[PDB]
Amino acid sequence: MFVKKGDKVKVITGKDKNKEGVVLAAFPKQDKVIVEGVNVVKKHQKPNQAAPQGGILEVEAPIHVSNVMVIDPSNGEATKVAFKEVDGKKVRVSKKTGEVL
Amino acid sequence: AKVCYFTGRKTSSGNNRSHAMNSTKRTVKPNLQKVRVLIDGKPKKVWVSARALK
Amino acid sequence: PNVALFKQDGTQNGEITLNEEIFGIEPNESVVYDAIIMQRASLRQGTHAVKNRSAVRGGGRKPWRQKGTGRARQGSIRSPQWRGGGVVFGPTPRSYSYKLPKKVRRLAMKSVLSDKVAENNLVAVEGLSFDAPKTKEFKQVLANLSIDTKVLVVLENGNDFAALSARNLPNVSVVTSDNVSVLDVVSANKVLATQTALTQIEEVLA
Amino acid sequence: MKLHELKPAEGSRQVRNRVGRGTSSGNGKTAGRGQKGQKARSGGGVRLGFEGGQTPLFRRLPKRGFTNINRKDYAVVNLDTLNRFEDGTEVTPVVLKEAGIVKNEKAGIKVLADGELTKKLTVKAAKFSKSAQEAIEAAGGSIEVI
RNA sequence: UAUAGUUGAAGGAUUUGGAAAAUUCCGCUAAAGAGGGUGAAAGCCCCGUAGACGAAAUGCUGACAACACCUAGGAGGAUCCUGAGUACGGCGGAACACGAGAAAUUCCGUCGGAAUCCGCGGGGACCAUCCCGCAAGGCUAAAUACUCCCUAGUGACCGAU
Repeated sequence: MFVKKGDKVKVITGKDKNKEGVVLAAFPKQDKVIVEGVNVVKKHQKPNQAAPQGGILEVEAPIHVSNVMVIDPSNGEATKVAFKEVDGKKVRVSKKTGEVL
Repeated sequence: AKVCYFTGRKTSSGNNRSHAMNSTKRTVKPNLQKVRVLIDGKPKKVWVSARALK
Repeated sequence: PNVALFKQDGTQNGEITLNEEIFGIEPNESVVYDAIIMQRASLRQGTHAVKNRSAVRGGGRKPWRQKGTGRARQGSIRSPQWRGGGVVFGPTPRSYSYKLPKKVRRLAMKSVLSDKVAENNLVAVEGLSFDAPKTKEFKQVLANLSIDTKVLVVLENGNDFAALSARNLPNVSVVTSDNVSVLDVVSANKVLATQTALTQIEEVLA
Repeated sequence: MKLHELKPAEGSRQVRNRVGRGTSSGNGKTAGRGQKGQKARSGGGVRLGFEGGQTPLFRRLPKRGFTNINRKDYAVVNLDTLNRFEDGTEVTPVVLKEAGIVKNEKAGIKVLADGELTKKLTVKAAKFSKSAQEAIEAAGGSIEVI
């Protein structure tokens, strides 16, 4: 998975190159994860309890993890995350000159 | 009857040819006799063949 | 015949001598074709079957009477013409493998190797060694030796540190000196082989 | 000869004959079999040698002969087989054989008298045609029924 | 060792696109170029593979411990033992490639009924010489046949009649 709920992210593929954001929800069990301002979709909502009207809304849609990097925050780039045996947990450890997340 | 109490004679079957070997089926029963004999000292009644009666 | 020699950089030492009874034989052809076809066509797996009339989960009760309906006559629901019936003469599991006379095998191997030497394709290397199996060096070994096309490598025995660097681009493929077959030579263009593997080959081949 | 240029030995592979695929092959509609008749059902044809109704040949002529239980037939080698053991080698029904001449000595080796020998070998076998001893002792060899 | 696992190398840009793994430059890794997935076709995005490590519990297989059990020579030949309604014969059927045939060998039903080592059975009717064996008391792993089921794989095997 290598991606948690709150974890900034770069997008590599799919009409949102280079655009970053914050992961909101994590769906493992189908490998989908939704971010902010990357997958805007227009929903023809019908008049409902919520939103008595029927506006055209704009929310985000899931993206497959093969389109998502992780972030440095110590530095600010993308790292093909590796794992290290730091003290008795496995804290993710960046590649590309040794960061610690 | 079914068997002998002492040995194991029992009914069986074999063919029967006649002057032109037309094969049919038959029965061969073993000779048997009901007799009152001692068992453990308790006299029983049981089937014993006429070959183990010597 | 005579072939040149190099190690990995030490280039063009004295040559090597090989007998003409094995590596100079002006190859027959029909043998080679036939041994190729046989060897290759011995790799099949005959596993393939098909249900037929008595194997289909059907029944032996007629559809209806023999007459009356004016219709045609039918014996069983399951049968060749009906949809969902058995097949007639479908494929069954078989063998496909078969051997040749014992002499033509040897004639085939001899003919193949003589053919390859006939155009300066056996490149005899002195001796290959790597302490650790570093894949990159092998590439440089061939780059020095100027073999880029599809190639084949023959080794002597368990000096595995020279095989553990032969999972390259499939341009290379590795094999010891006991398994040299027909295809694993005919399918390639150049052939590398150490100096000891040459003699070893020249032993088993009598 | 390379993988993508294979050529079989010429005239060494025929094609096939698939029968009943259309009236131009010449074998459609009765599959090269003709009209009705029990030669033309599935699995027709009578057993071998059967002859309609005639008493077939094998019952028209009589039985004869028996077979001795203990016949003995030898493994004849005539005379020119010997003519490669130049002069003194102790020909023997044994490791002589061991040369690609006579395997499976059936019941001992005989020797015959066809057709010409000029050597001085020494012959050991288990029988001899009367002319063969004369040929051997003519060139001056030996013999022994051993 | 079987049943959960852990670790696991290397990429950017440009042109077409809605989307690149495509195309063109310039790089890198491989004991890892088997495979599957990602907005089209990926050695370098993801799951993995080559390697390297790993069991508190339960099961199997070894090994050596301890305990259980079993097993001795030589010389003598006076007398004793060596499987009974058994072997085998007639009769009527079956089993042996052998359909009673000149028919040995093996069983079954019925009746008749042996000897005891100077003895007995067999060598395809039967007799004689010779040769080979000791029935009518039991036990015995492996090499052989199968696959409802589980694990991992393969296929010039099918692709909704």
